[PDB]
Amino acid sequence: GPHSMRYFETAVSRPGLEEPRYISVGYVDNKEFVRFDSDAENPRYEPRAPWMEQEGPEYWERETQKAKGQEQWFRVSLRNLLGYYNQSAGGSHTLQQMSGCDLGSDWRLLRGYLQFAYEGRDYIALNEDLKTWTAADMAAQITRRKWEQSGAAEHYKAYLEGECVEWLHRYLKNGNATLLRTDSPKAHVTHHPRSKGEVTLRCWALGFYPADITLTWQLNGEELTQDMELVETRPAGDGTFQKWASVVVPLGKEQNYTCRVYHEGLPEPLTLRWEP
Amino acid sequence: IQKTPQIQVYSRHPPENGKPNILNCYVTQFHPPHIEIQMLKNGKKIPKVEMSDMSFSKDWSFYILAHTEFTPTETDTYACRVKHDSMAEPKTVYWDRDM
Amino acid sequence: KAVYNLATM
Repeated sequence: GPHSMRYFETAVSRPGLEEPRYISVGYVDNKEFVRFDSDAENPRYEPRAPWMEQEGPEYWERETQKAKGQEQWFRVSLRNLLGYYNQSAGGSHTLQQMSGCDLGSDWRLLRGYLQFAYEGRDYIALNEDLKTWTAADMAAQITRRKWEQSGAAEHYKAYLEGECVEWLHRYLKNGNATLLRTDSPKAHVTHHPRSKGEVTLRCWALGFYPADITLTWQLNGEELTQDMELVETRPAGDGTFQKWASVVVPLGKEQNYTCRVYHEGLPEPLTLRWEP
Repeated sequence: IQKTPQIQVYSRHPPENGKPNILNCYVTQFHPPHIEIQMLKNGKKIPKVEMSDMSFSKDWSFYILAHTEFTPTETDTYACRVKHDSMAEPKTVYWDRDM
Repeated sequence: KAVYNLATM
């Protein structure tokens, strides 16, 4: 199917110390594969997945240099932004950048991303045409004009269309049996007696990958949306995910209600109920 | 703009007593990213709390996954405790195997 | 492989 590479970068100011903390995490298909943390004793991009382990020292030094330069770039931009927003001295401030590429199921570039948040709020984003910028506010307009002048979008487009795609291809092959594989949800229902004449059908999806999933509860045939409790899809820690969906039900009416699980790994949607 | 962490505490594997497992505390939707996460058993720090890398979602919300090795019992409490500048004081969530 | 920025903010 389709695939994606994302680098998520964060620089955070804090009252007190000369230089802010810079972190970069790389994901192939929303599975962590590299990390850089300026706090670590020996700051460097490190492998966060076994298949990435077979890149050589030159790979690691070149990517590290990019992180070190990014650190400098975020440091300067943090200060530039202080002035743009007429923020005084100190405060805690944050700058986020997301970037990368989506491929289709044919492995060709579907969409490129290059975008920034200041203080958790959209600042500037490279448009989908990969040539023009959307600027969230007047401050961002300054940046936009600046980057229009320097032709920075051309730089970004070249990375997005070229390097990003070309190396995502290399990673998809190298870690073949992890990224291009799916793990389907193991599904089951636990039962929890409640107040008067009310039990609680919780329906579990465990151990799936990727993270996108959907759970519904049905009675007689009409999907139940209200009355129902959902939890946010959560990492199990081992590369997989969990979710559950629960509902209110009277005693006796267990074999009426049915949970459905919708996941890419399934040959088809999944149906189930309480099993005494 | 300050945003409060939401916390889920939950086990990697279906919990059986006396059987090695991993306990997770997944904290999301906080800002700024600066945060503290303790994992607890009967009110004491559990030793080897691995922390994941400060990441964030495509909507800019941060997330992080703390975890630690443990053997679930019926006889102890298990908890996760988070300190963050959005809250005037720490917040704790107890493990519930049913959740 | 990672992007890198050029012109600052």
